[PDB]
Amino acid sequence: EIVLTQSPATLSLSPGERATITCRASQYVGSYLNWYQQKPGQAPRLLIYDASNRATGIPARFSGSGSGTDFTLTISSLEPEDFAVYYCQVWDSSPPVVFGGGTKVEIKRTVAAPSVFIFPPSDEQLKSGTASVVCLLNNFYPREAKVQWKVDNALQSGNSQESVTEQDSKDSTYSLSSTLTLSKADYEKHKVYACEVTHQGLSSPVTKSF
Amino acid sequence: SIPWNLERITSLVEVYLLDTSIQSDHREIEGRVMVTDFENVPEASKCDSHGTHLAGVVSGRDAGVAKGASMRSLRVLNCQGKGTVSGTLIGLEFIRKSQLVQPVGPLVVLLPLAGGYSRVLNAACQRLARAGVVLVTAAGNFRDDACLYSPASAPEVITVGATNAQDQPVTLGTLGTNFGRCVDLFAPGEDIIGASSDCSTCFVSQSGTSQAAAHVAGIAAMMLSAEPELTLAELRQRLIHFSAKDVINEAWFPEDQRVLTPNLVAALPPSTGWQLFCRTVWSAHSGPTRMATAIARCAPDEELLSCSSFSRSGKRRGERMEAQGGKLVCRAHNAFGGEGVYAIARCCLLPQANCSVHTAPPAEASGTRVHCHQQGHVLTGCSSHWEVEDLGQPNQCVGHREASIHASCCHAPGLECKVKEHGIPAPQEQVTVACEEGWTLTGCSALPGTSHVLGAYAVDNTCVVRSREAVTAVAICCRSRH
Amino acid sequence: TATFHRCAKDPWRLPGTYVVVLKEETHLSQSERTARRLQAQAARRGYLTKILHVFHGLLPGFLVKMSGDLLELALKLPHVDYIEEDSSVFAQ
Amino acid sequence: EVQLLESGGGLVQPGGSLRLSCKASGYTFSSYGMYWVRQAPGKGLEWIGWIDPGSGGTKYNEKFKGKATISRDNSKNTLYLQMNSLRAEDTAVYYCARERYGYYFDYWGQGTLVTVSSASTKGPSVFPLAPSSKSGTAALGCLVKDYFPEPVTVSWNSGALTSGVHTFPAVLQSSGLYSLSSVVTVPSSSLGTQTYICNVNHKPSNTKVDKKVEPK
Ligand SMILES: C[C@]1(CC(=O)Nc2nccs2)NCCc2cc(OC[C@@H]3CCCCO3)c(Oc3ccc(C(=O)O)c(F)c3)cc21
Repeated sequence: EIVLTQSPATLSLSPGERATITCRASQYVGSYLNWYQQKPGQAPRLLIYDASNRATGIPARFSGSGSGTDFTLTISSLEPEDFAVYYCQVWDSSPPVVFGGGTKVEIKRTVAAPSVFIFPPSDEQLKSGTASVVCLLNNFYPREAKVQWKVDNALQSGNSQESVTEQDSKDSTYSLSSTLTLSKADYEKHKVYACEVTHQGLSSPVTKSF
Repeated sequence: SIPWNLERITSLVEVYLLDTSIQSDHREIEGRVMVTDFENVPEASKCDSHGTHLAGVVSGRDAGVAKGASMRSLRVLNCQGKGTVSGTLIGLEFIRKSQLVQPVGPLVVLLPLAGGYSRVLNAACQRLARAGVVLVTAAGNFRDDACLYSPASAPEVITVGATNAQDQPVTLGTLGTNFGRCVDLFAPGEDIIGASSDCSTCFVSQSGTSQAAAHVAGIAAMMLSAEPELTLAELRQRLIHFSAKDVINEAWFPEDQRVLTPNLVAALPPSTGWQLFCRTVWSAHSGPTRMATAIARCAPDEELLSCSSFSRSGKRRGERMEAQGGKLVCRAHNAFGGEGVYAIARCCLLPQANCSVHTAPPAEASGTRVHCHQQGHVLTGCSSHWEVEDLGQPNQCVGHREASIHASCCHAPGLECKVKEHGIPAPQEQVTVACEEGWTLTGCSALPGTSHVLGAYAVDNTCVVRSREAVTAVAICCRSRH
Repeated sequence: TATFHRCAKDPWRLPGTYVVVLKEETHLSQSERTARRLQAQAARRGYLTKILHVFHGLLPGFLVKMSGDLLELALKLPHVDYIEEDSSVFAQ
Repeated sequence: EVQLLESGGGLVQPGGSLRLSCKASGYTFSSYGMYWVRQAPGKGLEWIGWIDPGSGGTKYNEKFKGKATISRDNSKNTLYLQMNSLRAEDTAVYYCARERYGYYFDYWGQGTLVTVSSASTKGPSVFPLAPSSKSGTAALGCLVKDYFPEPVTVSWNSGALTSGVHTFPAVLQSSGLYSLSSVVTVPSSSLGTQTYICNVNHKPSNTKVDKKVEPK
């Protein structure tokens, strides 16, 4: 079967800057490759068909190139609505369709530091029999960030869940919220609680003690 | 990028395809390839595999030679790629009937099939070529002599052998491409990307002389689009002239077939007046009879400028040129106790040359001389034969005193000719002399009064004299004055 | 005067089907008369024959489906140049 | 205009089957091929199967063989899908896409979410995340915990507070219930002055909870 390899996985660029995405076919596919754009909460949108032709209602900044195995999608000047996921697609025999892995286009801003916060379990939550400690990481540009929970100078075994927001429309930053969940018994018999953030520091833990 | 097979590639022309059924909805060939009502096969995507690929090799939008060429498909091969000679004849009759109905234009018939030698099939190819049709056939994939196969052995067709990415003849197990004197040239025939009948945008890699013949039919369609009044004789000479030279290692071919097999790989170079185009034709082996005769003729619209002979043992009695049907023929003679000889002719495009033979009988004095004396005549070749069992100024042929000398005198005021020689006192196996740049070799011979000469033959613009006083290779080089 | 032709590659031979090729100047009416004469001489001897196709435009002649026993009879027919036994062709 | 209307989304019990539809309009339904493509959140496009509304000819992905079935009804221009023995890995947004033979996917469906879970409908428990006594900008929020299914809409001060608000995507925990958090960053001076309330709405259970965030 044909395998479509896309490079890179994530493309971080600034608005106005030129973007180039590569799709590589494992076999000769001629010029019968299609490009799709997928914005969040939406279905993929036909962008480039037959490796070079713009689809109906596609702005002129989008251009495709290639024939055979190497294909390129080019955006002349990045508009803020162009930051999405891009897919290359071909037809085949054994599986009748082949999609690429996908390439996410990200807005690039100056390296910002996260405003780290900590939140103790609520008073009403302690009566329920479960404790939840929250570590906030607010407005930071590089999505890559690590959170290591410090339960009285010990590690976080396997009781931590986190989620990251989508890139902000105003300042192009990300935000993280990690939740350390514990039982009512395990929360009481421990002194100090902290969350260590290794982003662009060095290491900045924020602690709390009841 | 561009597949390797298209590296040497730089209007009312129809390409008829006699193959299996084709998938006409394929993106590579749709709109350009028409499916005729013709079907004659001996009894769904495997049925279309062979024909679809070849249509894609000729007129494929991405992987074709003649990108966007008009094609017409006839079904003569079943789902297993098997057909009959009788079914093929009816297909060829369908083209002759279609040629009289459809508007006048260049017709290319692609025959990517092979059976054994067929008298009726070669006679059918002769009939169409006489009507102005350019027939391109496959040499076969039997690692054999293509003269034993039809329509490969038909003198009026363009027989195509197959070569790989390294310009080496295709090998497929115990088999591979066919070879011999019946082959015109070679073309890419291994790992050829083309249209796949599995999906409308799929590509598949296939190999064979069928892919090689489809490559040459693509080149011929591009030649006929630019110059629609090209004859088959003019088109064959150009394919030979445009071909890559000496790029095939002949060691792949059997020893007795190395001299017979052309070392030409198809190409279409950048386009860039009248120039002299010559080619070599080889006759069939004469046989062990002491009075056996090998005869080499040229194709219609071509002129015979010289005649030479060759014997693997060297037991021969030379050659001669003679008028037969208003044209010169090359006739070689076998000696008493000889295995047989080859008659080797030099076939050129020299219109209204009206070449004549001028013979001097053996003078038996100190030797035999003859020259071209007519107004606007040039010497193109020297031939010599002797009736004995064992022998003992420019614009002139010189032979042995016991031998009869022959001169080919062609009326060509636009040609200037010269003689070029090279002699070796103790030759290992061969004596070689080549024409200079811009010159065309018209004649290849050896000087008489020599010990042991096997024969002489022209390989492109090089005169090759085979050996076992200095043995001298004599080359007659002609060119246009402009 | 008429000669017989067949495939030298024995596995590719197709006996029972023959291409009867007539002389160069033969008219279509003479081709149909020869095919009708062949059927008459064979049915008189107890053979069931079938004319599969009649050639005109490319080559004068016809395609017959008959026994190999009728070759000596068919080669003696007037206007006949040669008869060729059908054989297989293959995709290369 | 060409429209592709999907239907049949929601909750499926593990071991159960999803049953989707795709109603087509604006074209000759038999002239084009139809596909079923799914997409897990964060992951790429995974094709399920194909059908030819003219012939009835079908193709399926090897990973779904025996589980997936695609059928059609040309009289009502509707495409059908059935995927049996579902596991939690089958939670994805399902699309029906029209193909132009040998060209591209020109039209798509709106996208239908199918969630596979054995959990029951449950309203959330809103717990506040109080601003710290220790330390120019103060951060506070509320924890929306133990609800099923998705989604939960969170607003601050009935929509009067939009700046610096970060409502985080939820996480599926061990119990099979969801948990999210919505945080706002406010200046430290307006703590005792301005009152902060988070407005939680869980539409599947008709649960509307207002919770005031007050320093400890
Ligand atoms: C290379 C060429 C094309 C070509 O050059 N075509 C020509 N047409 C006329 C002259 S050359 N390719 C297609 C196939 C093919 C087949 C050839 O032998 C088939 C013959 C039949 C007669 C007995 C010897 O085997 C052949 O060589 C011949 C053909 C005829 C005579 C001749 O005596 O008329 C002859 F002396 C030598 C050359 C080719």
